[PDB]
Parts: sequence; structure tokens; C-alpha cells
Amino acid sequence: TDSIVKASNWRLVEVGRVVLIKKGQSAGKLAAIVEIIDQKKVLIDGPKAGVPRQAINLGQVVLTPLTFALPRGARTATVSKKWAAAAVCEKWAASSWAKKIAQRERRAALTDFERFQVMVLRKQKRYTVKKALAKA
Amino acid sequence: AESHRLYVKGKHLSYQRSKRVNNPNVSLIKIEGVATPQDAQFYLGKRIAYVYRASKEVRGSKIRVMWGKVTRTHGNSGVVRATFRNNLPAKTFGASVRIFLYPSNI
Amino acid sequence: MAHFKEYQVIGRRLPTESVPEPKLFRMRIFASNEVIAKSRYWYFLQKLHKVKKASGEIVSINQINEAHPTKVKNFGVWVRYDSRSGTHNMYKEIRDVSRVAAVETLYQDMAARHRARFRSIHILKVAEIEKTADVKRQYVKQFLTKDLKFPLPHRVQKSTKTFSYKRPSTFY
Amino acid sequence: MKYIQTEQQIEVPEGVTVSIKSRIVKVVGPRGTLTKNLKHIDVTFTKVNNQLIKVAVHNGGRKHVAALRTVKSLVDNMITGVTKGYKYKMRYVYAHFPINVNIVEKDGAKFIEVRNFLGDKKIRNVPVRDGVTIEFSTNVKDEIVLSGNSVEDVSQNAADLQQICRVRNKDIRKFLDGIYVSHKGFITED
Amino acid sequence: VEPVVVIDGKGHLVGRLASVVAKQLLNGQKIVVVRAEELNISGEFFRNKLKYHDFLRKATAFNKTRGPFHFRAPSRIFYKALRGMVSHKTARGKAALERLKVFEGIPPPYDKKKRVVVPQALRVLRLKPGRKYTTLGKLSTSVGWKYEDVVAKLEAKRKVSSAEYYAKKRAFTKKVASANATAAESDVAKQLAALGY
RNA sequence: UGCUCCACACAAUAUAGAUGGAUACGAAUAAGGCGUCCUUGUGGCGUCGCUGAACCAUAGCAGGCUAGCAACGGUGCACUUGGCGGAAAGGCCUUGGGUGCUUGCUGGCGAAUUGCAAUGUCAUUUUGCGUGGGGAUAAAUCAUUUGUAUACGACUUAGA
RNA sequence: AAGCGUUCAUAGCGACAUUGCUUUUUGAUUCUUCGAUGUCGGCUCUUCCUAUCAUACCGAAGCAGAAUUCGGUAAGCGUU
Ligand SMILES: [Mg+2]
Ligand SMILES: [Mg+2]
Ligand SMILES: [Mg+2]
Ligand SMILES: [Mg+2]
Ligand SMILES: [Mg+2]
Ligand SMILES: [Mg+2]
Repeated sequence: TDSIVKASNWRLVEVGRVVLIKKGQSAGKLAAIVEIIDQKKVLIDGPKAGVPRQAINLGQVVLTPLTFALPRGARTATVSKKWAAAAVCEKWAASSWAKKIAQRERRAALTDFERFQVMVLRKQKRYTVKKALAKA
Repeated sequence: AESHRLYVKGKHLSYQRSKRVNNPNVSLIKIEGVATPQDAQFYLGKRIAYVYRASKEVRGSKIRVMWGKVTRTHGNSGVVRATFRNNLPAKTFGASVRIFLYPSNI
Repeated sequence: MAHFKEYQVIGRRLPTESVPEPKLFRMRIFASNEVIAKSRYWYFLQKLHKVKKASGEIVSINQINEAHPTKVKNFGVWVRYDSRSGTHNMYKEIRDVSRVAAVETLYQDMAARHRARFRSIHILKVAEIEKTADVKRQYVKQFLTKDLKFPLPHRVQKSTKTFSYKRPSTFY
Repeated sequence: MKYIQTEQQIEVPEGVTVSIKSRIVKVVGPRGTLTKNLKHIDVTFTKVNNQLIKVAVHNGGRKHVAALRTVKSLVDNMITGVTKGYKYKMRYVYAHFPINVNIVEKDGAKFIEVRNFLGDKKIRNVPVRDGVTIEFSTNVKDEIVLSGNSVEDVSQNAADLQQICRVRNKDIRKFLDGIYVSHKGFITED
Repeated sequence: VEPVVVIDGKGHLVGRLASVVAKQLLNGQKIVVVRAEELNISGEFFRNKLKYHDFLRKATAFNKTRGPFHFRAPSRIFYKALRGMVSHKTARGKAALERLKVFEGIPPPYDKKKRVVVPQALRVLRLKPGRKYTTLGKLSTSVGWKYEDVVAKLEAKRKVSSAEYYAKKRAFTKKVASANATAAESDVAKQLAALGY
């Protein structure tokens, strides 16, 4: 009775789109797209995280599902207030993707003693979990 | 436990070579788990062993060893140049070597 | 040519007793460094005035930077170049943020679409289009439509390993 | 040239439900069900308001935005085929020998048996593809009608019928004898 | 980092998978390739079929039994692309090629073993969309491989046996991931959350 | 006193190269996976990816002797119940009891002198010889013979 | 493509010019062989090329039929 068409949503290259820089002097920081230059290049700015206003290839950029209201061509001061007003950092930090980023950084910084504590604790956690499966 | 490895696994790749002439004095080693020259700078100077067996017993052991050390980085992918006390016998291309953690600055 | 740099090269003829204080001719040059800059200057003064490097002088070499290196602007560039069988003028358009980077894109464009090397190209004029609708190319005009928005289908993720265990997808 | 985005629109009548897979298009109407596989273009179908479907190409060249308008008309024709139908009218032209066309049967296949084409003793046999219906009409002499839900099915079966009557080893500007297509239309356009 | 690495041939480009496998064997890694009939080649089918016909016509003139052999099976077409990337006439290349097994379909014991892919050889990651490609099943059959329909009947048989393996594994993954989820918000769980695990 | 199998005993023999674990859907990639729900769909909603940097495993004289506590689990060893797997099955899933071990938690005893490092030896292949526990009890070739064969070999037949 | 082809450049041709290909002609060269590579033709036998005479399937004509002519794929199979 109803036309059921798979929408197939995507991340859109646009002003106000939020990017996670992978390669460069930033390499893990957040920035906002300020102006699309061409199909492969944009104008980004990450003033709260410290990314300078630069033209960057989209191939050293990973668009995120975060957007916020932003006029095209907005300067750093304008971008800074709307970044803080829209709570871009908080919305990013609560997502599972950013949590996994912090988890891999937390794991890399473990000492030898801390890793040993992880082992003893993971055996304590698995003792209750495995007897949970047996009785259920 | 069941793991006792105090070294890092490694493969003997080849000798240092041009297109047509090789240099047996220098071996090329792939360290399991490095892919960047700046990661290979960690292992510079570390003692490499190649461990192999023989039927004839030498000094109470049927196991022999050749000792080398990492001397510098090779290429862009974590391959390291290594010089052994006696050059590796070129049949060990693809064989496992043990890259140790000593001498240690870490 | 890590980047092109724009220089002003001001030069003059060598002063003589009969005609001291010559006319102080100046050009804008796109070059990788100040050596090529001074070289290209004399190459163009040959095309106009009766002077060469021996009978001339370089009075000033000043690098010119963008007044606003971080605002995207529409650039119109006129290029006279040499084909394999003749000389041709053409006018192209590049969307970018600086004159030096548009020239970098332009030299890539000539060498890619016309096989014209840096050797064969004469940058006639690099002019930013001041207001919209004086942009005459559809490959730049398509980037000036209001509320522009496009996706990037078929994302290819460069793995750091030779073997992967997941059959990776291309979503984005 | 690489256009940023090129766009086509597919109107949907009220009785038609269009369900899009990855790219398998299904159009279900009054006259049956037509499905098509479109895995070979890399387009994005999106629905607007249940009577207007949109198909898009992002970052496409000349040869590929051309393929955007072909998939528009393929979906259009399947939709038109389940509402108005597709009906082809063919005539029989022959100079001397009458052309004898009759629907015969061999193991449930229902061939178009053509006889006496230019005095040939050879029997011509054109199968009917599943989903086509063929009737010989009346009030017009020596005319055959091919009907079905999909234009692809019916036009190919008309082409199969026309091509089998090709005159060999003769000047075909004089020996014009053969079954030809006269009118391509819809089953219900009144 | 596995004692035997098993690559699923499906979706891969034949030459780029052959470049990786050649260098993998030469470094001492044992490699097993399965489902070689779903390998892919860039270019349309007819173009690649012509390239095989040019290869078929070259043979020793005075004795065809000693000339270049023209192997039909897609596993041996892939193996033919591995040779030429390996110094096969040397004893080191002979020892390398001993570290290779290539198969049509997925035979035992590899049916119940983990399969990997090579993202630099995957066609969906490598080829520009819209560019045509050839499948090694159709090419091999079109030049005389006799076992496409046999492998298909056994491959679909394995998929049925494997889909219902994944059916009960989904049920067991559900039960395990439930007790682990309940184990959260506990004392031990919140300590491992600070230590990253 | 020949052969074969099973077990453990000593020697040799080698090693294309163990040093925690080859950790199993299928398809698509202009799409999917997981979970949940409903009217069971080419369905709705949520969630995930953006790499395996994972997951499992992992502490003890290369991992010893012993005391409890909690719990009825985890894992190993043979034995075992039933089913499935012929593409190269030769493996997978089970069932029941027995015997260990447990680092899930709390204790006690031992380790040293390999002297400041020396692979500091822990594997699986092949072969002999031995010991004790089962099992079986042939052919082929030459020579003779045939001519469906044949230069010779070969082939094809017959002979207690 | 100036003309021929009843008219009509290009069905089939095609002047004046001009661009090539081939190595089955003959020239031109003298690099190899003069302590020798047996020399013309024919017979015999195999294979290859395609610039296709025939045979298969076609396209075109100044193709009504017939017989032809031009052209395509094609050397599979023949050519006394
Ligand atoms: Mg080498
Ligand atoms: Mg070298
Ligand atoms: Mg015909
Ligand atoms: Mg005729
Ligand atoms: Mg040779
Ligand atoms: Mg030809």
C-alpha cells in the first residue's frame, strides 16, 4: 500500500559539518567546515580545539554525524561562539565513537602494574559472568 | 603462564642488495609489529638471535644460535638492517629470528 | 615547488651618464624561490624592453602574501601557453583561498588537460572575480549555489594491515 | 566535468506501490507486478511524498548522468506498464504469398507459427516470453497484437517476430514481404 | 600473525591479491586461498576473454605437450598469476610456492576456519565505481573449466550448513553479551572502566 | 620365529623454521550488521562501524608443597550417550558419571651460588632396536606356454 | 575531389596533387661467412600469414529475377 524506499542517509559536506582530523598537525581534533572550496577541498576551523583556519583536503578528514547552525564563510570568532553555544564538544564526547577513541588512548597509557590489575580484575569479572551462563 | 616470550618475533627477509648484487654482510629483518621507521628506532642496537637445531650435539645441546644486532632502519616500513657475527646462511630467508629487549634504555 | 610564491621583482636598466635614474620596471612573478623569480623576471623583460641581465639591475625582491589567506574566493586567470603546434590564449577559473595556490592548481590543470609544462605557460593575469555572476564557468558556478550540500559516497578506508578480518564496508 | 548533483523525479499514480531495495525496483499496480534489477548504475533512490520518488547522482560525469535519465525512464515504463499496459500492433505485408500466422503449442511454450512466408516451406517459430499475451484482432486484415505488462518483454517479442521474417538473397526494397511493427501503445488508453 | 592465513578469494582483484600473496609467501607466511571462482579482474568479460585467447594460442610449435600449459581452473589461473611474481625456478621460490594452497569453493578443513580479506586487493575498495570487471568463474568456464556447476552446488550446500551455524552462534552471543551487560555497574566492572577495559 | 597394529623405553635421524589462540554466516558496498517490536515486510524503531589498537586467554619451583573460605561454576584427562559432517568427510556438536586443577577470595612453607648475559635447551617428523598385549597366515617375477601382440622389452592367454 | 557515371563527385570509378604500408621484385650497401653455411628448378611433406579465389553468415548497388560488382567478420576448410 505504501511506497517503501530505503533512504540511505549520508554525512553531508556542508557549512557547520563537524570533522575529525586524522592526518596533520591536528590529527585527532575537531573542526567545523566553514566553506566548501571544491569537491575535494573545504575550509575548516577548530578554534576551541586549536585547529587554525585552513584549507584542507577531504581525504585527510573524517566527517562526523555532528552538525550545528553556522553561516557560510563565518570567521573564527563567529565559529567559536556557535561551537560553544551548540555544545559540539559535549555531543561528540558522549558518542560511542569518541568513547572508543578515549578507550584506545586509555589502554595505551596503561603501565605494567595497571595491566596486571586488569588481568586479575578481568578474571574476577568473568567468574561471575560464566556462572551466570551455567545457572541460566 | 603459557607465554614466556621476552623477545619480539621477527622474520629474516633477505640481504642488503641492489637489483642484481647482494651484500651478505647485512641482513634485512622484519620486526613483527612495526610498520614505520620511527617505530624501528626503538629497536636500534637490540640483540637479535637466530635459533636453529642440529642433529649433532655440540656442548650438551642440540640447539645453536647466531647473534646479531639491529644497526639502522631500512625503507619506510619498519624493516631494519642487521649485522650478525656470522652472516645468516640465506636459506633462513623467511625464517624466524628473536629480537630481544636488551640492551635496554626503556 | 612545494608551494608557489608570488614576488614583486622591480628592476631597471643600468644608469648611464646621459640617462641616470631609469624607469624602474616592476612585475609580479610566480616562482618556487627567489632565484627562479629573478630568472623569470628577465625572461619577460626580454619580451618587452631592450634590456638583459647584463645591461640591467634588480633593485627590489619582495615576497607578496595574501591579504586574506583564509577566505575562499573565485579566481579568474588568463594564460597564454604553447601547444605542440601553436600558441593559444585561454581564460580559466579556480576556486581557492590564495593566488599562489590557484596558480598551483592552474599549473596542474594545464599539465593534466593540455600537457603544457611550466616551461610553456605565460601567466597573463590572475584576477579574483569581485562579484558573483561574472563567473563564466559551470564548474565554478556550481559551487556558488545557495545552501550547497553534497555527500561523499563510497568511502575507501586505508588499512594499516595487509590482512583484515571483517570484509569492510564503504558507508559514510 | 563532474556535476555536484543531478536529479530526476519519478511520479507515482495512486494504485502503484514502489518499493526500492538496494537497487532492485519493484512496481506493483493493477495489472500485476514488475520487478527490475538496477545494480549497475550506482544511483540513490529517495521518496518524497508517496507519489513522487527521486533518483540522484552525486559527483557524476557525462556518461553517468546520462545513465541517470535512463533509469528514470525504466522506472517510468514499469509504472506505466502496470497502469496503462503495453500493447503492440503489427501488420502483415506480402506481395504474392499470404502469410499464415497461428499460435500453436509444443510442450506449453505457445510459439508464433509463421507459414508460407514468401512461399517458404520452412516453418517459422517464435516463442512467447512469459508474461506476454498475443491475440489476432478483427476489423483489420492480417494484423497481430502483442500485449503485456512490461514494454521490454513485448517490444522484444515484437522484434523477435519481425526479425524472423527477414528476406534473404533478394533486393529487400522490392521484396518488402514481412511482419512489421505498425503501432506501439498501451492496452488502456481510451 | 596467524600460523596459516586463509583468504576468501571472493571480491578480490586477481593481480593485487597475487602481489600480496607472493610477498606473503616469500616472507615465510603460509597462505590458503579459497573460493577462487569468485575472484575478479578489471575490464569487461569479453576483453579479458580475448586476453586469454591470445595466451591460448602461444605454444611450442614442434610439440604442444612441452609448451606453455594453459590451465583452465580459476584456482590455477590465480596460481598462474602468482608465478611471475615469484622466482619459481629457484629453491627459495619453490619453498615459497609450497606455502600456498589455492582452492575452488571452500573445502574442509577450511569450511570451519576463519577467513580474511585483503583490503588492498578488494575490488569494491579499489575499482572506481562504474568501471567494468570480470569474474573468474565465468572466464574459466568460457575457456573450458568444467566444474562451475559442481562448485556452486557444493558452495550453496556449505552456506546452508554455515548459516545455521551462525544461527546458534547469534543465540549464544546474545546470552554471553547479556550476562556481561548485567555485570556492568558492578564494583569490578567500574574499576576496569577506569583502566580502559 | 617372518609381517602388521597398540602402548612405552633407548639410540639415531632430520626440520623452508611452534615459542598464548588459523578466533568459521551469507550477500551488499549509491549499503549493511546487531537488538527489539509488529500486521511478518524490499517493515518500523534504536544502536554500531570511522578497523584486529579487537576478542578470548593470560599470576603460581617453564609454574612447586600445603591450609581454609565462597560457589556448584570454569578448564584438562581418559571413559562415555546420541547426532551430524564424503569437496580433500577424518572434524563438529552433544550426553552422563569419575578423576585432577582452579589465580573467585584469604593464608603458611620453599626457590638463592646459572654467581652481572650467553637459545640456556621444554617441539614434531622419520628410522632402527627392545619389552609386553592383539591380529592375519599372500603373491609377483624369471623359466615353460598362447598369438587377439610383437624389432627387443612390452602386451594378451594356459599350467599343481 | 576537377571530372566520368542519361541527371548524380563519392553505386562503381576518379585527374591534378598528397600521406602511407610491405619486404614475395629489382636496385643500393658490403655488416657476417672465402682453414667452404652445398647453388637453380621440380618432386615430397608440414606449418604459418592474410593483402579472401571458393565455401559460412552478412551489409551496399546504377540489387525487379537471374547473373554480377563493391564491402565486412572470417585463414575453420579447400584451391586440380
Ligand atoms: Mg631477497
Ligand atoms: Mg639495500
Ligand atoms: Mg538477413
Ligand atoms: Mg539475386
Ligand atoms: Mg634461465
Ligand atoms: Mg582480413
